[PDB]
Amino acid sequence: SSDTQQVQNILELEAKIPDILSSAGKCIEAIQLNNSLEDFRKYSKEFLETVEFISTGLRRQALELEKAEVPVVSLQPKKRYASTPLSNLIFDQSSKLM
Amino acid sequence: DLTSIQWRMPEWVQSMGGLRTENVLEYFSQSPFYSHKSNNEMLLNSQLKRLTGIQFVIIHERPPFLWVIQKQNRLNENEVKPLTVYFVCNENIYMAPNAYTLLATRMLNATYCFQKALTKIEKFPQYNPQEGYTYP
Amino acid sequence: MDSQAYKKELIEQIMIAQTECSLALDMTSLLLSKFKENSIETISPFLKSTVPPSSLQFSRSQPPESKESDATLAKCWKEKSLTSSCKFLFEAKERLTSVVETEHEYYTELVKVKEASWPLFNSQGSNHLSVQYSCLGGISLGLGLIRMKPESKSFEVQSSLLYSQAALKISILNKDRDEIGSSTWSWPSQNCNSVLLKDIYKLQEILFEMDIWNSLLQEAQSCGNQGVNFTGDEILVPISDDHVVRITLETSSTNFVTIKQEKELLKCLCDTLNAIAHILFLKHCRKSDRRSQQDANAPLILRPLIFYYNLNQESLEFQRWLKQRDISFKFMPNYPWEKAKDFLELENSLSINRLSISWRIMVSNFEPAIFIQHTPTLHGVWRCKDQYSSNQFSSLKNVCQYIEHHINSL
Amino acid sequence: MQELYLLGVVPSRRFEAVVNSLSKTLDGPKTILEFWVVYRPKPRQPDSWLRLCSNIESHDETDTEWSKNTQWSMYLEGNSEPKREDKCGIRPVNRAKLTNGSVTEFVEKMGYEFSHEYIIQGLEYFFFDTTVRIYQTLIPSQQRSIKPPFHPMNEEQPWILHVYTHVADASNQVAMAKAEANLTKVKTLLSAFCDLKNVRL
Amino acid sequence: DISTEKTVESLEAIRHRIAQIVQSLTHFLAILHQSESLSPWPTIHKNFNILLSQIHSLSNNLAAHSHTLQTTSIYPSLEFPVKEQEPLLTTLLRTKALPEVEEWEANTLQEYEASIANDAYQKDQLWDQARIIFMEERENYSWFRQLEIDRATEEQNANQMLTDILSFMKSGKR
Amino acid sequence: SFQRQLVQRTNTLNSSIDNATLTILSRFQDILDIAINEGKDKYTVAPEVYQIECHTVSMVRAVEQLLDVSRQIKSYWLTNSLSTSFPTVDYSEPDLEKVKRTLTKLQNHLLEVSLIE
Repeated sequence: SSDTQQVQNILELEAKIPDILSSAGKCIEAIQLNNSLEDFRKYSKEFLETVEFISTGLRRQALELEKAEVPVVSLQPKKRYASTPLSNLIFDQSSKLM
Repeated sequence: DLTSIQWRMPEWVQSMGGLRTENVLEYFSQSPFYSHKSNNEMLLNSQLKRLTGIQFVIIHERPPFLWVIQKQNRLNENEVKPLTVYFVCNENIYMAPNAYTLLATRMLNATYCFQKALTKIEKFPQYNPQEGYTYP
Repeated sequence: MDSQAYKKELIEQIMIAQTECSLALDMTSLLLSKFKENSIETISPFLKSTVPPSSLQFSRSQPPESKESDATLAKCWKEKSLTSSCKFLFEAKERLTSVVETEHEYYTELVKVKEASWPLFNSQGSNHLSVQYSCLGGISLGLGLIRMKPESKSFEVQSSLLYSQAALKISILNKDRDEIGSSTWSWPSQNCNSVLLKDIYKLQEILFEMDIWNSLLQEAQSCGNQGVNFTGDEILVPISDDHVVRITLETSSTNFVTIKQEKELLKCLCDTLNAIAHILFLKHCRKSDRRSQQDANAPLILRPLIFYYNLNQESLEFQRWLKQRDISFKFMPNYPWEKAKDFLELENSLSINRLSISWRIMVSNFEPAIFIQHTPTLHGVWRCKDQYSSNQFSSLKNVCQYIEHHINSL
Repeated sequence: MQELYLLGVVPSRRFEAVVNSLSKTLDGPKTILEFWVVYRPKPRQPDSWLRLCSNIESHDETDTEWSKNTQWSMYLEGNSEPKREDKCGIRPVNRAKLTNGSVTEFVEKMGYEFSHEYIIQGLEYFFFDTTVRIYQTLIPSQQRSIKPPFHPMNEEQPWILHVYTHVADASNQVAMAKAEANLTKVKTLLSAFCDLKNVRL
Repeated sequence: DISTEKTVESLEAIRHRIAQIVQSLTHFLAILHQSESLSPWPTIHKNFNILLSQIHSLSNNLAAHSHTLQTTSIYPSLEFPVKEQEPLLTTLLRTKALPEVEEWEANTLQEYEASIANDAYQKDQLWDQARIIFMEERENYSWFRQLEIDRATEEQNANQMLTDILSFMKSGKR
Repeated sequence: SFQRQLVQRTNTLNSSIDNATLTILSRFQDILDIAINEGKDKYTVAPEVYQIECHTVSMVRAVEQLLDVSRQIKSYWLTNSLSTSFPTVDYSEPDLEKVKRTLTKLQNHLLEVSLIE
């Protein structure tokens, strides 16, 4: 729901992204090395699953970005000359010296 | 191998007073392209029609530097199966290249480079998602 | 392997490939020219000028012979390329898995900065994240980019800031210009679980102290009539008894002994000076937020401080005069800060305005009281009401002799 | 005095989002609450109409007499320049502040009759010496009463966005050009998270 | 006679694929020469795939007229300047492979006997069933904004709503 | 406009995801189509060798493309505006009367007070 929460979910997707390349090679290894067409069934199903899980997962995010109405451009920061937590920060140490 | 060999005998040529359409096949007789099994051995281009089996004939003539020779199988006095083509160019005899094996070879040479080119470079760039593709 | 020397190898092979393909194109374009005119247009310029068109002929013929090893080569080559394909895919997975690992750590650290509500931005072309560490306040507000440290395999924030440590040091000086006492500004320690956040605080602390220094440095130029000198490294406020107050930016018990008592006093002086200096700069910062909603001269901060000092001094000189000639006097100052509800009020309280000093000096017990109302001004002040009239005086010099007139005949 | 402006709209649900984004980009906010009362003379000209304004953001709501007490300002809001696109709308406003014994009793003596009233409510942001105001016009409980609650114009009212910059002299060349030169910098800043086009006033 | 036209037409199809590949090769070189610092990896890779599609067409084209070509011999015509330049003739007609290609065959043949037909067809019949397995299984998953229309209708009604409130603030129309 | 911007960012993101997910599936299939060898000529297998390698390389680059997209999305989730600023450890809260006393104590240093008259 929060912005930091949605990043934590991407990190989840990301963990499973390199695995697309392993499960692909695994399929080739099944027929090329092990000659077993049923290991190829298993691993192709696995490869296609991880590929679909990541694809939809990311399209879910690109949409949830539009849902949260997150702006496109990195905006020019505002210049706060003084803030409520800085003032009492100065106030604390200045009393500590007196 | 005879496909990529260049046979020449300047001694015979010199001792025969140059090459002409009349002696060019007798010159080709000394070459490792010529088979002594052929109908030419026992035997003119009129007498070859009457015979059957392997026979060597001049298909094209352009003296004093070019003669195209054809090895062929005579089926009848009409039908004749061509076997392998040869040519005498500046008293040197070559075996006319096969259209396939010469094109397929050049494409095989060209494809070798590509693999060699790719394999080497595919290793060099390093990928970092934040940094993109960088060359170390 | 040099990146530039890797390019030559590539050009080489692609050029070997070209000359091979082109050579095949040359042969066939010559062969075709016999049967089509437009076909000769793919033969090399050199071949075009040196070799006539329709110079290559072809005849129906040959087997060609079938090769033994060639069919074993085809089997080998395919089998070898398909296993290499597995190795490569398994290699690329293994590296990219650890690549996502180091990326996971970097983003878990970045969430910590977002969790704390620190402004994070990306430069349009940089493709890297940056924190606005100068967030809370100060004159200049700079940003610092976050990166992976290549050596320690940890994280840090890089900045334009020229220093590691930066803090205002206000000190006092001898007649011999020796440090009689000093005060370097510190900061309240903020508990940080994140190494990435530790940096951000250190950086703000550095920038804020730089800001207060340059505002102080700017003020020094504006006030030379107080004999204030500056090297852009130090600020020297000449004070009484040939003493000096040296303001600078510092970068990279017994309780009853008279010398120890004096030293403690001078520590309190420098500490409060630093403390007020910071409060006054804070006020000036708040003033700029008001101005930004609609800067001239320099911030006030250094001069009101000078002013409040000279007040103690001049009123003390008066106390000496009145002591020298036994004169009973009552000194009643009403300091703006004395009645302040909170720190936001005390912030406004530290100002030369709303400052009056009431004096009731007694020439004799049998003579009327001379009421003196002292109100000095920053730029360029003594009202004396006696039995006869109210008189305003230019200087303390004049006040003192006006009292002298009232007493003398005794 | 001349007022150079740009108009946009923010929906009722996106107000908290646009204000939180407006807060994080430009210096501010500042609470703005005004009680407006319009008077028309005895076809019709909208420029000939007089528009009064009373800043009540720091005023007590239960206060009975405030028409002679709270500060009032006379505004003569004209019509913007015709045929304007790709650039900002420009309209001259003639300003005059007043302090007198009675404000409500004088205005009817001139020959001006009561037409309508609207209450401006929202936040005002500042950046580059040019102002941007995100407001909402509401209808009161009683006529000329600061007594809450305030009824909106519609069931789910949006938030009108007004970006205003001022140039006191029409004769000025660089001053008149700089307000338009800075509104490009404003338009580009809010365009990334908000919508602002040219609307006729 | 009838068959010479078939070879001619097939060679014109071959000549064309060789021309297109020569063009992509010149273009690849052109791109490499501009940066004078090994070009961006994606563009190097981009241009390799261009070659891939070009060689794939040529191998398929050569094998399409496999017999047609295998059954033809090239030699000079009576018009060739055989006197002055037979070494370029010999080069145009060079049948020999690149030394590096020869060594490749030699080494891949060495490794074959160093490690030391019926099962060759058996493995192939598996790769075919694998392709049929994948293409089947790919259709059991779905790949690749009416909420955008809901957010759009919000803008238009609020714009017409704004057009009505500016009239009330100036004239007073409810 | 802002809505068109939101749409365009989603569109470009989707497309780059789509082309990457396609390439992964397409190039993997391409390998399987070429994987067949029996009956093929050495001259016809040699370019297949390049193809098969060229394709696996493309597959990796397509996965790396997905990582470039996820990195954008993360940076877009850290570019959205937070509601408030960060708190501080103001703990060791200031004592106003400590400050007032020290201030007057110094301001009246060596001076005789009024007896609060």
